[PDB]
Order: sequence, then structure tokens, then C-alpha cells
Amino acid sequence: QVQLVQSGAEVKKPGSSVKVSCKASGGSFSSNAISWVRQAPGQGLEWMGGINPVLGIGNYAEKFQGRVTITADNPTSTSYLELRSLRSEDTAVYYCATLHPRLCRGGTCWGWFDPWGQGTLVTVSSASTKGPSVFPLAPSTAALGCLVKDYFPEPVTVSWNSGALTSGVHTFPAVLQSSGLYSLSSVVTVPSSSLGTQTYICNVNHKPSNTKVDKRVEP
Amino acid sequence: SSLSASVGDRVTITCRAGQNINNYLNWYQQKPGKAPKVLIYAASNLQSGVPSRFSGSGSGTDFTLTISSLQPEDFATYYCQQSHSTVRTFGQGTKVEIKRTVAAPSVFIFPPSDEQLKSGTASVVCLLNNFYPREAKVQWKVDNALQSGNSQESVTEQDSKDSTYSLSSTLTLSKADYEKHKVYACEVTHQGLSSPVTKSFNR
Repeated sequence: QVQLVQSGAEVKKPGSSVKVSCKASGGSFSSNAISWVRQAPGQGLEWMGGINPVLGIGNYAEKFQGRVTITADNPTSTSYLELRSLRSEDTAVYYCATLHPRLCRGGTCWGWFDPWGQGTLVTVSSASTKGPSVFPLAPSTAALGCLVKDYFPEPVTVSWNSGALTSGVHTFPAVLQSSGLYSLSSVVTVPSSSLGTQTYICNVNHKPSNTKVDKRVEP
Repeated sequence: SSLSASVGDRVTITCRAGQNINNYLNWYQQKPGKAPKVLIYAASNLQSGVPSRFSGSGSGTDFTLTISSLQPEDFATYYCQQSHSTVRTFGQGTKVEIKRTVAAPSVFIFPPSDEQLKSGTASVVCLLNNFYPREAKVQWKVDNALQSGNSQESVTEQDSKDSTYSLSSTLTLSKADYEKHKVYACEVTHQGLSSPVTKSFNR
């Protein structure tokens, strides 16, 4: 009710099962008052389910009346969200939020959500972990960059000159290939006199594979 | 889903409904990278802590949410939430973008790295740097053959200090398919470009 706190990122495989928690810590709480809204990357929101006040068991959206099961542990005050038959369209950020009921004219209550959990990311692809590939991008107000071209899953960091260069640096949002791996490119604009006079090195760290590669760029 | 405005303009977002949801529409605000927070509930009830610029109205079918004067921390996405016995929807969302004057894209092209061609894949990078508005289209040409299906645009969010976008279209071929062609032209057209810029290279 004051501090909805969620489990953490889960990579899963098609046909599989995720179970996400929502801690609802702090002061007085009702774990039966937590609902679950889902957000699919790049676009808007859809509520998934809540819990019936008169029954104590879940109530879910028509699009998930199949294999969803939210459960409310009243003592430990958490809400577990279990989504199975995972597909690729089910890859999204899953929020929990405390429902403030305003009208219940079924067996279900709905009204508005006040505290929202921090959100856990469920990436589900048929692919498996792989480290990134770094390809330098050379210069001819002159730009240079690095291409991180085939890794999985999403989280990857890019630095320049081991942290010094932070001006004109960009690093774009990654794109997902039909193959299944992620690729992003990071560029920086630098003056045409510091070509050769200053060496530019980018640092790429992909912890999911413990891959920390650095590749420098020369004209 | 997108509205461009600058600090001190007044924006009001209408959110119509199909049936009669009386007073059960809420407004949420979402900033990139964070969960939603409620601003108004019960159509008009400001939630404690949200500034007084925010003003929700309407009843029955047409519902509004106004900001009397935009401030820097007002530029985020706003969803209206229907929640009735008739409809139980969220919104498409409406993104307020921070307005500026048009900027011409600084273009760059990057032929495949020597180290990359050793892998059998050959990826060509184009780069559009610091532009406004976001609306810009790149066009890949290989020997005057127009490309449409191997490229992959990805664009940033409005810069914190430039209020400008940067777009990076990447054309990826197989090493083999790469060697068959001479000209690799990346044509970009923008609002702030008097005539479309092309940045070619011969392999």
C-alpha cells in the first residue's frame, strides 16, 4: 500500500511459466487489494487481474481467462502473479498496484490504482544467452562509434574512454533482429583535429554473459 | 498520441468514451523508465501532492485533463483510464513533447568494419544527428536500387539539453550479398533540409 516492491527481471522461454511477486511492504496493507497491469514495450497499458473481495480468489481479464493465477498471501502481504503458456507476445513489463475500489457491481471491484510497483521485466524469447560483438566505426565535427551487434538478453552498458567521454555520446535504444539477438550502436561527435591526436576507445559490458570487451576506433 | 508544446502553453487532453461511465475515469502520468502515478481520480479529484495546474473535468462521455501552464517536469505521457461496468480500458496514451525550432540532421555513413566482414555479415550504419522534429525518413539505395526490409531505424528520446532527436538506421547484409554492389547511398529528408541529403560511398 505504501511501498509496492516487485521481484525482479525474469528471462523465460516460450511455453513456460513465470511467477512474479509484489511485496507491498511498509505500513498497513491488504495483499488481496493488489491488481496487476501489464505494459508491452513501446505502447500502452492493459489490466490483467485482481482479487475478489467476497471470495478471496483472483479475477482476471477476458484475454487471460486461461492460464493466469494471482494469489494473495494475506500474512506475508504479497501478491504472486503466475502467467503460464508464455508466448512472445507476453514479453512486457508487469506492474502491481493497489486498487482503490469505487464501484463493484459484479463479484469484482475496480476503480483506480494508487501506489504502483517498480515493475519487473519478463523477456521471453526462444533464444539463449550470448555475448556481444563490438565493431568499430571510423571517422572521415566528426563522428565515430561502436557497433554492438549480436547479444542476448537486453541489459548492456557502453562507456567511452573508460568513462571520460560524456559529451556528444549517444548510444541508441537496441533493436531486436529477426534472428533474436539485440544490436545497438553508440556514436560520438568529436572535433576533426583530435583525429589521431586523441585516441577514442569504447567499453561494452554485458554482465548476463560476464563479457567486458573494449574496442578502440582509429580513422 | 503525441502533442508538441513548450513551457507556459496550456494543453487540455480530451478522452471520450463509448457509453456513460459517469465519474469513473482516472488520469495517470508516466515518465520514461518508471511506473505510472495517478494524478486525478474520480474524473476530477487531484491526488494529494500533485500541483494545482492539473485540472480534471467532464462527466458522462467526454472527459478532459488540462494543464494551465506547462513546466519542465510536466513533459511525460498521460493515459486516461476508463474503469466501469461497461468498458474497462486504459488509453492509447498521449505524449507531450518539448517543442523547439527545426534542426537539420547532421548525417554520417559507416561502411562495415574490416573485422565484421570476417564474420559473413556486413552491416552499414547511417546516422542522423541532432534534429527536430522527430519526423524524418531515411531511404537506402544500393546502386540506385531502393531498399526496404533489411534496414532497422532506432531513434532516441528528446535530448535533455538539446531537446533534439538522433536516429540510427542500420542496413545489414550477408558478406556475399555485400560484395555484389558498388554504391551504398543513404538518403535522408527532413523538415529542416532545403533539399534531401544523400551520403553515399563506393565500396
